[PDB]
Amino acid sequence: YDPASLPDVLPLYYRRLFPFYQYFRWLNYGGVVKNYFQHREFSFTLKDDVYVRYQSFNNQSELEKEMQKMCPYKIDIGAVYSHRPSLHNTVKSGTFQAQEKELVFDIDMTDYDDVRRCCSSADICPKCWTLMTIAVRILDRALAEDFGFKHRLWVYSGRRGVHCWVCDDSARKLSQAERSAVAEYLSVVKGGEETIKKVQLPETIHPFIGKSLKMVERYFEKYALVDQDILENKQCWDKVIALVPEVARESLLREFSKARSSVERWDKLSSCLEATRRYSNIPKEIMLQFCYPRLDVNVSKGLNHLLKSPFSVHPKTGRISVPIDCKKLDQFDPFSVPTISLICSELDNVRTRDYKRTSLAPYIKVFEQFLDKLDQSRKGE
Amino acid sequence: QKYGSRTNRGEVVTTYGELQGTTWNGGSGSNTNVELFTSLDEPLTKMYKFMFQKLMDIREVVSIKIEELGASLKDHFQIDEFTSVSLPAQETVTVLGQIGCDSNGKLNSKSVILEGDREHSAGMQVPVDLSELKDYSLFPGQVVIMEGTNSTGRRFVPTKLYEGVPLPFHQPSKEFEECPQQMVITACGPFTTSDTITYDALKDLIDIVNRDRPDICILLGPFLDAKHEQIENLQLTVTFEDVFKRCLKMIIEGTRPSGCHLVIVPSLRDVHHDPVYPQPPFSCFEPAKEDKERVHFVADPCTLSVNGVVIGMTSTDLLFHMGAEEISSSDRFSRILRHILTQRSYYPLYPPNEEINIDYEALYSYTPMPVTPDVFIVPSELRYFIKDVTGCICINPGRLTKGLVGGTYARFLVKSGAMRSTCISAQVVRV
Amino acid sequence: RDCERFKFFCPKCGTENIYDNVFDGSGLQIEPGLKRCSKPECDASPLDYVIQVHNKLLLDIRRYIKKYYSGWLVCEEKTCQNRTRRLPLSFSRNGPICQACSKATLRSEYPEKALYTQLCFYRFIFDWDYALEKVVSEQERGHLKKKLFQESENQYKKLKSTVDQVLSRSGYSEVNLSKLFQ
Amino acid sequence: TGDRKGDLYPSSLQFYQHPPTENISLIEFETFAIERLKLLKAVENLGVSYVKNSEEYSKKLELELRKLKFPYRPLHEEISDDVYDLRRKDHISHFILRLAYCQSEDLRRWFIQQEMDLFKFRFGLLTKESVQEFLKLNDLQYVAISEDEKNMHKEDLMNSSFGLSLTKMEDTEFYKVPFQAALDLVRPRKVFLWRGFAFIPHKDIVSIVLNDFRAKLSKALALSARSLPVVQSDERLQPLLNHLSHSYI
Ligand SMILES: [Zn+2]
Ligand SMILES: [Zn+2]
Ligand SMILES: [Zn+2]
Repeated sequence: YDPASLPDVLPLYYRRLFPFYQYFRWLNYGGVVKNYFQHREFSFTLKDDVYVRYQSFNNQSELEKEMQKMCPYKIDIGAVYSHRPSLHNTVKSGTFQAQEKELVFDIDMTDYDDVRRCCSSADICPKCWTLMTIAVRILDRALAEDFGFKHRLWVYSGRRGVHCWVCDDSARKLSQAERSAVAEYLSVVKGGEETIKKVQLPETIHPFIGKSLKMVERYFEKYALVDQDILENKQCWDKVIALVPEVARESLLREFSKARSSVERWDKLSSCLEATRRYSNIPKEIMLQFCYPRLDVNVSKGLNHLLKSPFSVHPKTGRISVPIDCKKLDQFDPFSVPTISLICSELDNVRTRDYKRTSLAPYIKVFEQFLDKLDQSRKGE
Repeated sequence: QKYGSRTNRGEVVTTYGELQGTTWNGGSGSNTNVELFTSLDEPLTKMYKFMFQKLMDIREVVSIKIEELGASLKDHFQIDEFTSVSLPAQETVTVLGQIGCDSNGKLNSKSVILEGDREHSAGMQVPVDLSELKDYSLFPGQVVIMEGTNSTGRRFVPTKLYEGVPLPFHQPSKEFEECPQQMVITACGPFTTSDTITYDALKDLIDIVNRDRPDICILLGPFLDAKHEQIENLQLTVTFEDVFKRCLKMIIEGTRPSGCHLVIVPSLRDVHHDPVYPQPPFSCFEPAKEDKERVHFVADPCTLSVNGVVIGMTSTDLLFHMGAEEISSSDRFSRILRHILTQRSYYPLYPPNEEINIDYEALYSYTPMPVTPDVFIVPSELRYFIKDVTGCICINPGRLTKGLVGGTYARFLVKSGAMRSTCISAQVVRV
Repeated sequence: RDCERFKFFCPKCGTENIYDNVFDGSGLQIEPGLKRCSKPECDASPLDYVIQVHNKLLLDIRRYIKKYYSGWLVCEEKTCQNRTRRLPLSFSRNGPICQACSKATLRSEYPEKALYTQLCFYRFIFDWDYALEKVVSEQERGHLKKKLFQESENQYKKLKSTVDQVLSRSGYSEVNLSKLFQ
Repeated sequence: TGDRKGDLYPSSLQFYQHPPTENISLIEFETFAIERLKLLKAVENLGVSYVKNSEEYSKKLELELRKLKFPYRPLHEEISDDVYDLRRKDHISHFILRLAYCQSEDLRRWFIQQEMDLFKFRFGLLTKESVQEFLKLNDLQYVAISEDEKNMHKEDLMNSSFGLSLTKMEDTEFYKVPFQAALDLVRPRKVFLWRGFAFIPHKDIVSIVLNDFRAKLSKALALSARSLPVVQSDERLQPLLNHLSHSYI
């Protein structure tokens, strides 16, 4: 993909591929609340990194128009305000307030850098994507069981991670404090680059942590012991040794000198820890420190946060921010995600059904199913 | 002793109207309908909390009195503009205000001041020079409109004093066109001799009532006088309420044979009642079930409707109060009565006399005269009279007892739509 | 401290009795004020002439109400001290402007607070329960909380009922909680 | 219910939501105001001197409440006239003090603190039956999980509540609350969440009740400070309310 080719393709996509009808269905939420779509904030990033916010639109036609006119490189969705953002200058000071917004989570592979060995920075590979695969299951289950949020849209971020939009009416009316509470409840791996032991579970395992460890276990052997090989050599297993009390460290080292496979080393570590009881949760702390999602509480706490819009185009990879089907999560491949260049090649190879002829169709289908569920909830209620 | 041996019993001391026989008879309140005059303002029928007057409230009440009367007079006289009283005036200007005395004594022609209202004068006063006024009659608290000049800015010189404008009489409905003439016997306290507490004059009056069978009996206080020598020196062996209850029982039970509607008006001299004007009605007596429809405990002042005839009545000695303060250029009682009627208040004197306690909010709410009454009962220590003032029959029946000697009462006949001769005949008679 | 005390002339001896408290005396010698005359040679008990006490109380209440409604105003300036019954409509921010000097405010000679305090004092000098709780000591309270004083207690309650009735009709003794809390 | 009583005062504890509408005397006004000021000052002094859970605190507070004749204990007899009177006292006095303690933020905070303390104490003296009655009369609608559902989530509940023993847990009943109200509990993960509801044990319930109370009370004080000009014109009540905080008791 040639990023110099981005300015050539962006218009066509925004003209014949961007799913505006479903997009308006989403952000309009069945028209129940008046001025809901009209008070939504958008922000655009144009060529040469020119940023504009407090953009609002009257209806789908105005949005389609101004978007096709601007051809933005980035589209971010923001809060629904007390008035129309376009007229925020006209609103008396203090009377312009963000009132409702989806509850959103951003999981970014870059935040896992201190604990992955295959890639670094913005590089991803099939060996590390399983971490995202774990996160979506660990988090989404909580959101479906502990909090009872029923309408959850998971979206690929385009490069390094995934976003989650929780769109239940209750989740859209949550205050800042309630959002911060939700984020802290879901958050376990606490600390920066200056801390080595980032998980310190108490004697009692809270049911949520038990279910997160249960989800982790299913994948741990493949991710950590086979793929990541977190015990390949001394430079790496020294870390895991650094994560357990010194008392057994020596006892482990000799054992790790006689083990040929990291699965064997994990068995040995588990046996040694079991023999050594307050430390019976130490293996769980290691698993969490290598597998549990990291959440930027600043992303989810603030109501006025602008997050990458679904079906955006990644300025560098060119991939489309496509929704991820929860059931088919295990089959999701971030490298097969349609790029803008591929879908423009597909478009120029054959009115409201043009996208069905591209590789974008199944993802718009997943989005349509999610919107159908939202409509059913709006009606039934 | 002196009262019991009197020789002028039944003498007619004053007469007015159509001559009637030596004996008067009534309908015993058969075809009689007595109520309170239904005007825009609600009547005073229950006690109101008093003893708490803010000077600001008094100011507002007085100012609105002046303003309202001046507005009515301005509409009537087609006056263009009122001018501030205090400002100098080299040419003739029309000024609205109220009269007063520059000192605490009694008003005289050299002590007259005019105080304006808040709307046109910011409440400012000005001395008045009555040298250029040929004819006038002024009392304190009188709302007046005058044409005059103020050349020095310090002394107003009136040249014209606008006359008063009485309210229109009542236009009775035809509902009472077929009702007969009604007989009213009115008496005012004190009801007992100065040296007795037995109510002998009241017994004589009750006998007269049962004999003549009037349609209405209007009894004005005091019923237990505060100035009674026995009351002041604390020689009474029973509580004031008990004496008053005995008196009211005597009145009500003794009038049972006559079947006469009794209208009881309190007086500021009633030692047992709340000392405040306008006085609320008596509320310490519950008439038996057979007298509930006959007894009317009304307020002071009262405007009563009797088969369409409007009777104004007040226990307060208005004539004595205003005679001590009215100044005239050259009948004095007729002038005072016309002043009362034209000011459209049952107590237009300000400041009041020393013997009356005035709650000014209640005064504002319950002293406006709704219309000009057909009959106006004004008992006074002055001599009894029956006068015709601007078509209103003003009756002073005196007081039933004058010290140690018996007094007088009045009897009159009222019919709605007669001939304006709503008062067929009236007589001040001796007890 | 600025309220007039209750003066009652004994019907028998004619000596003035000043009442300023429910109880007179100290210790076991303490008895209600209206039990014995102030003159040692006089054996008359004012509690016998309670009708007269009631009448005098009503007359005094009338006197104080008349004093209040007289509406006497005095200039606050020492060098003016103008005394008038007439309230002028010309007001400054502080109240009526004295028309003698035109530079000082007219103050009521007998304000509403004075009358309210006088009525409250007349209630106080007949408040048996309040005197027992606050004014009276412990041994004195014990001596007064027995029989031999029940009749005096009943008469004092009746006499306090009069002042309570009068105060119930005063706009300065009722608080309308509806107007405060809305 | 002798002469002029009613169902206006069902329970001892109340949130003080509805202002009084009666016409009281100035003497009653002053007596109630001063008495509740004494009660609140006693609460503050005992809170400073002793630990609020201490038995000395409870004994001294009960003594003060008895001395000033305020409602502090329930009575499973009926609404006796005397009891009614006491409750009326409490209800009027509270609002009077509101008028006294809304002029300045400092004052407001002080008032709120004392009131909360008193309320907590009174709740601590409520029998379970009475407690439920209260929770119903104010539409708090705390149940309360069934026994069957409790057995259904037995292990989750056991691992949720810190320091809860198996049998002791069997002896306890939880409540279902929307998670938006248990922020302080959920945030450190000390209460189980299932389908948007937290399962909160009982000692703790007073906390939630108090939270609600505090919210309401703060709002009320704001409104009172907004309605101050109407009261300053009443000279009779100005010396008291403007200076109650500095009144010798
Ligand atoms: Zn990788
Ligand atoms: Zn004596
Ligand atoms: Zn002066």
